[PDB]
Amino acid sequence: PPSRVIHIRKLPIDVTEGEVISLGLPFGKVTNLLMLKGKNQAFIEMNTEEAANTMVNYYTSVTPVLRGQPIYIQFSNH
Amino acid sequence: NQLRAQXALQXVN
Ligand SMILES: [N]
Repeated sequence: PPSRVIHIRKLPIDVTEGEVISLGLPFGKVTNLLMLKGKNQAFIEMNTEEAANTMVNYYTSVTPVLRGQPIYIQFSNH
Repeated sequence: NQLRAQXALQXVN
């Protein structure tokens, strides 16, 4: 189901907090963030689930890329 | 830490 928080995998090794935040900015306010640099993943929480919808939809047509490397994004169990 | 999240969250917000 669509949820506020979006799980993110295959992130670069030195990926800055800033960069993961700048992923959902085009679609709304980012309210919270947990990075797992140990598994190269992160979580990102948006104000509205509806922003998290426009998120995944867009990044299903446009590759979600952080500095030349693409990443894999998906909804979560929030 | 949760430190660097929040400061960077705040910069934007
Ligand atoms: N902000």
